[PDB]
Amino acid sequence: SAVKAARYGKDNVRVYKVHKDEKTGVQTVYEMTVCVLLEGEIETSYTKADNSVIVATDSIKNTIYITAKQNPVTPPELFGSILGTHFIEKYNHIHAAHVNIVCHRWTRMDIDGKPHPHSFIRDSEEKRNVQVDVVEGKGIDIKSSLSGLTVLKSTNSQFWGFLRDEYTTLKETWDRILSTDVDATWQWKNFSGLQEVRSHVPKFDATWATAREVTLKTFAEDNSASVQATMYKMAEQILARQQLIETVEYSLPNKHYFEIDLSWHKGLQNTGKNAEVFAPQSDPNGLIKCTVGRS
Amino acid sequence: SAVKAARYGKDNVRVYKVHKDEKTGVQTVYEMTVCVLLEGEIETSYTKADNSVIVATDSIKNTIYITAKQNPVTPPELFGSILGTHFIEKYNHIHAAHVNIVCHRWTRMDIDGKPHPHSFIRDSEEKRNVQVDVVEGKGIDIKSSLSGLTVLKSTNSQFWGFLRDEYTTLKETWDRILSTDVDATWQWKNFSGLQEVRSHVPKFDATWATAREVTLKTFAEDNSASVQATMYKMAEQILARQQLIETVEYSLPNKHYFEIDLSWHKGLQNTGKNAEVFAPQSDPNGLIKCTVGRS
Amino acid sequence: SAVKAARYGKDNVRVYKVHKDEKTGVQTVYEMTVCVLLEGEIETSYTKADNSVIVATDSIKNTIYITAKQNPVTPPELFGSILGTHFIEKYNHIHAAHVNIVCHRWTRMDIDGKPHPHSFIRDSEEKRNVQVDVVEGKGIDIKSSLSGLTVLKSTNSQFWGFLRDEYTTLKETWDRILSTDVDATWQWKNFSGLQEVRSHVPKFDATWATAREVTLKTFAEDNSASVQATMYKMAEQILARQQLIETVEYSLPNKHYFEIDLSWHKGLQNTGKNAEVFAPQSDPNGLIKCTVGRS
Amino acid sequence: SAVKAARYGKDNVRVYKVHKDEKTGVQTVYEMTVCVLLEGEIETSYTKADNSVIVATDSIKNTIYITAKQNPVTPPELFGSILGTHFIEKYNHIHAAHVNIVCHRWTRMDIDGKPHPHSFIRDSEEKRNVQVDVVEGKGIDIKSSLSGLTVLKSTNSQFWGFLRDEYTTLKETWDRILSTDVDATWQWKNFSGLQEVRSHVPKFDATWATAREVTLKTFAEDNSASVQATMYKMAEQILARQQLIETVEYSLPNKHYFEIDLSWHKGLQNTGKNAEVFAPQSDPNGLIKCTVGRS
Ligand SMILES: O=c1[nH]c(=O)c2nn[nH]c2[nH]1
Ligand SMILES: O=c1[nH]c(=O)c2nn[nH]c2[nH]1
Ligand SMILES: O=c1[nH]c(=O)c2nn[nH]c2[nH]1
Ligand SMILES: O=c1[nH]c(=O)c2nn[nH]c2[nH]1
Ligand code: NA
Ligand code: NA
Ligand code: NA
Ligand code: NA
Ligand SMILES: [Xe]
Ligand SMILES: [Xe]
Ligand SMILES: [Xe]
Ligand SMILES: [Xe]
Ligand SMILES: [Xe]
Ligand SMILES: [Xe]
Ligand SMILES: [Xe]
Ligand SMILES: [Xe]
Repeated sequence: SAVKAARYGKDNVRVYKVHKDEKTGVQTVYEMTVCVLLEGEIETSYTKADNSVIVATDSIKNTIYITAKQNPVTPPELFGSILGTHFIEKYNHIHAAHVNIVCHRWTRMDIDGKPHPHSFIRDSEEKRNVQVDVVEGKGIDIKSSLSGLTVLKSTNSQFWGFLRDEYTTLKETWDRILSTDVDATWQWKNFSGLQEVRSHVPKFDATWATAREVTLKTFAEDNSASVQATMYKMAEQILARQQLIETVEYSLPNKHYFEIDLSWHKGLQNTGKNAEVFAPQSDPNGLIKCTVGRS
Repeated sequence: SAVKAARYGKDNVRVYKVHKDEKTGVQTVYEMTVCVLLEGEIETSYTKADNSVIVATDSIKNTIYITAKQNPVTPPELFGSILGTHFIEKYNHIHAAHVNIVCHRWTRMDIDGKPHPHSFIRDSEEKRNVQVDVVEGKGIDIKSSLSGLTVLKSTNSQFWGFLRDEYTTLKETWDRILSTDVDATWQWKNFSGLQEVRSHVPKFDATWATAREVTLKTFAEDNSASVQATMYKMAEQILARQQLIETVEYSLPNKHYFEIDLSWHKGLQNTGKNAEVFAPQSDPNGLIKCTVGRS
Repeated sequence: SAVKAARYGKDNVRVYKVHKDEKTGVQTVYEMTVCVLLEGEIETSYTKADNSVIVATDSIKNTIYITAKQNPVTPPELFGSILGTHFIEKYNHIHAAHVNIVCHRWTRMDIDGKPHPHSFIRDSEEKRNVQVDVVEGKGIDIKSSLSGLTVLKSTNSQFWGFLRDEYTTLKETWDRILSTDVDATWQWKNFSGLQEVRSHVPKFDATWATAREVTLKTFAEDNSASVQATMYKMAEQILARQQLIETVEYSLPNKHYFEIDLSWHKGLQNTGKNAEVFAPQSDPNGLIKCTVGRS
Repeated sequence: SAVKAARYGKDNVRVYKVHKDEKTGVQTVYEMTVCVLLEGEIETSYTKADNSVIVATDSIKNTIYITAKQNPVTPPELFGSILGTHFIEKYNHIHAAHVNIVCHRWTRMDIDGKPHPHSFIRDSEEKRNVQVDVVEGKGIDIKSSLSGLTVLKSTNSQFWGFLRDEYTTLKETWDRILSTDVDATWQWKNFSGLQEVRSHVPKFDATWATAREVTLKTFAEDNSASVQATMYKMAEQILARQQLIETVEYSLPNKHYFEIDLSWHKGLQNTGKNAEVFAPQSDPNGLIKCTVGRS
């Protein structure tokens, strides 16, 4: 037998950082969960019980805190690239670092129509994520995403004209509820190293904001022919607005809300045009994915 | 042996309702999870296998949908009171209904600075809840709550002057992070029946909004001496603003963020005045409760 | 305004203890999650920012570890009683301690038909719990429970003869699936103090084992007329086998498995006597409770 | 823009099947959660709102139930292969099916030392899984796994001799607790089609049992030099016992249990040789992966 692939590291490292403006008194907080996995010339730890090649996962944890102390933690694309580069440069035998960051929302509170200097609210479990792969001699690959963005529209969604055969019971519809949890990932062109990532720093927050805005507007305004068709429109627009993105991937559940026929009870009308009360279905759910790239 | 207490019913009944304004085109959605448990002269179903006394839990489910079709579902205090009253009036042998409602957020989207007519976002997992106990001959008891409101302040929290003995290692502090998930419940004076609940309908949404506003403002502005002291201030203010409330209860975790001493690494300073990077602790957590009533 | 009730303490304190037999080499592990909440003359911490009355929750955490070091942690009824008594005796102004313990399963592994001396498996998320209320001058109240015991029977469950009215769609049945998650609590007679709890130590594990055995056997063997009827049989038997128990409470979800009519597809028969494939329902669920005491 | 990849289908489809032996009266239950995603000539549903190419996800759900009615559901490798083959054969324009199955435990109850004919218990949340990829013209690729197997050993684990630099605080140890949740996947050689999968049916359950037994025995008996070294031993043995497996992958968290220094309290000794009470850490955790193949 032989080791074909190996990676190891520390997962679920929770980190909080505060920035304090001494001039204005304003404080800004960041909170993340970080995972770092390393690869390189480490086979002997598996095959020969040779621990000399192991950077302890505990040390990886310490390194995350030290790096956060000495560097900006935002945008997360930059912090991830700094952290990954550290490992491949510091250790001769480590040749790849894989850094995953989940950013948690701490939104500044408005109290009496004024932004508060040091108080924050978690407005939704929506996350902003990065995956950064730093590979020695091959640069830095960054995938940025948003996830956990949960939306619903109560009309202006249709689904008709699908394949009908002996397995089909679904009725065609011209008016249904559409609800999903959005997972959207944009993959950046490969960067040569940290200097190049630094050169593009302003594009990271701007592209996240664009991806979010395009997703929300398209969902709200499209008279949707299917999840497939609406999601493609979203992806097309993001690619048009940021030339440094190579691909956009969406993964969308279709969270079903069923009509409830109440006609058995005193002829109560609650279907089609008369539908007011629906039963949200926890499971099963449709799952629709697509990756869109350039011609 | 004897049956000392019994209740039974249906839990986790998900309900969605849409309201459509034909004049303006504007749609408004409501989504809830409902639980209804009944009590009354039902001992024989347990002791003698006498099912004749059982209103099937499946029928309770049907009743929830029918009631939602024929009545407003907002404010939830009213809907809960309608639903509970139905069971005690319809069935001679049922003498109490216990209705729990969890309301999920569907907040209207703003697209280009304008409210969208039929598109919604789940902004946070904060819930608005009601517990309604309808007891034949004893009226209607309503507890209203908000839960899952997660906040953090990065300064203006202190904790010093506590008891120190041979079990104590905690250092006194004049500047710490304070973060909690707010669970706040206000208990209404007993109502004689549905007519009285209906007479107070406007107070329910207004009191929820007040409870939320008082909680956020007090948390943000108090130079907190402890969770105990800040929470009492919140409760006192709610009782002052709504005379129909008898008690206010808060249950608050203290979600700890620990300093990380980095001095072992090149004398890096990250404690006290120099603290920037902290480690959020998943567990354990402080838990602080209080119920405040009138003199 | 006035403080009507208050309690505070530490929740989610994870504890592991190992016992090592030097003679045999055999090791035994215990793992628990502990919550301790205190009450007493502490109103001034809320109303006057008087921290002098506060035993810090951090100190409560330390006390749990110290107590576990110096005392047996099994049975949990005993450990809980020791821990609660400590607080009311040590602090003059603390008059009640409320101790909740959840015990996690670590079952010794069998390797080649022999019990292994130091290796363990988590066989199910079933828990054994205690709630211990130690109140100065009023003794020790103990509720013991098992929870998270998930069972299913594929036949020998019936449900017919229930109330039928204009809200009823449920068909009577003489053969259905019955599945539940068992939550069963037995409440001990009040104990005068620690000496009395110690005198009954052997009864705690034996009564837990009896409660579990009675639950499983009755579920498996009863040709069930309803959840109500089967659960009563369980409770009656536990009360008969342990005279020091005052009441037994069961709380049981009815986790529904629905028939799937496939007759629309080539006349495939999958209902009634021909039912083979079913759809487990995540929600809603029946919820049936009962508390059984002595005549 | 262009569609680079697309797949869509139904997730979270819960299925239960019962088998009834008329001769012996014995019943056996199976419960699974199934996901099926399809690929093929479906780009136009995304780009042109052409639904004619869409097999509705609702129809995919129906197909899962029908297939379960007409075929054995065990071993899951076979059921998955049947289900995936159905889609690629039935629909000319569908060229790949991806089937994920999670099997839930329903273990027959022993009542008074005898196996019960129709009563079952969920003994642990350990799962047996399959991933089956059926690709037109390229055969059937099957990955089988077990997950959620949670174990702990209280001694006979060591970790010393790792890299020490200015980022390292971890002390070397010759005696520690080792606890993990096992995720182990074995990848079968490619099968040419359903006939070949059928020819190997007995190997699927036997290889699952072997993988489980090897994992448990190796964990219990190895005087572990690291997670890396012990996991490699497991993988090597599985590959030796089943020639039709090409690779074995393990993914293992290192769930840390920390010593608690109690010496500040009356010189209480609870570290090193004297350690009895430990603090389980919820996060962070080590994460160690390896894929082992043949020379
Ligand atoms: O078994 C271990 N492997 C590792 O890589 C490691 N790093 N810290 N502790 C560890 N334990
Ligand atoms: O056992 C049952 N008890 C009930 O009260 C009930 N209601 N519907 N189905 C039921 N099954
Ligand atoms: O606000 C606090 N209240 C308390 O009771 C406490 N105990 N430790 N830290 C604390 N912080
Ligand atoms: O938008 C949809 N896309 C689909 O593929 C589908 N299948 N059923 N309902 C559906 N809705
Ligand atoms: Na390197
Ligand atoms: Na009545
Ligand atoms: Na006392
Ligand atoms: Na095909
Ligand atoms: Xe951070
Ligand atoms: Xe969508
Ligand atoms: Xe609703
Ligand atoms: Xe607070
Ligand atoms: Xe313990
Ligand atoms: Xe039951
Ligand atoms: Xe199944
Ligand atoms: Xe391991």
